[PDB]
Amino acid sequence: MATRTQFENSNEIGVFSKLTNTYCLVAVGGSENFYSAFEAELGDAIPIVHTTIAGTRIIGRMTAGNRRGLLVPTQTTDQELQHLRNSLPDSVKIQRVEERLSALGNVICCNDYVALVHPDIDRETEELISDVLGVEVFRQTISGNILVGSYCSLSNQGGLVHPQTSVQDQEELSSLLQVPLVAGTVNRGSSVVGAGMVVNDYLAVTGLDTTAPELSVIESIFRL
Repeated sequence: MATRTQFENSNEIGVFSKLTNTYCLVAVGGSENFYSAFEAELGDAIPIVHTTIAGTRIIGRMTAGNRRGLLVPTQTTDQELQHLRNSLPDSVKIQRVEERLSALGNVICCNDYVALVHPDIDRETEELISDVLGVEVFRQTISGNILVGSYCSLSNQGGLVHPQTSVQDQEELSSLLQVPLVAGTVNRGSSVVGAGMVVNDYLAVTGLDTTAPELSVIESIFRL
């Protein structure tokens, strides 16, 4: 199903958490109400790894990844890396990526099949991403924004993009990502759907402020 929560009084779940079909990463200093949001519906199903990335707790924006792999900034400390390798299943590759366009989580948007990347990314890096995530990579912009991972929430079921994305881009993006895409908002009007919620094939966690209509579109498009 789809639930609501907050990290402190923030609705931007996508900033403090990273969810895939095989694992869940959450910021180290969260409250029980926040952690439960996941523990309560993920149970002993998939690993819920508490962590910091480069010393920060905005792990959702600092990383990108799917079931097969996780990409972390160069500044990820060896301690955080060792802790990740130990907690996450062996089938997932953890690779440091050196890109300075923005935080990995804003530059990359993916599911287990396709990934959109900042349009200014270099070729070497775009191949590394495809390689580690074992996915097809395409440089794109969602409604003009270069921070694709910030304006697009994606699973293997469906996806949500910037509310102003034209129908033409939605149709083209649907085809490209192989999932139904719909322009929408999260957390009561926010167009930053990528940072406002986390989602995978069986669960979607968004902020307490997400309206009824917005939650309806979510459980409908992600098929929850």
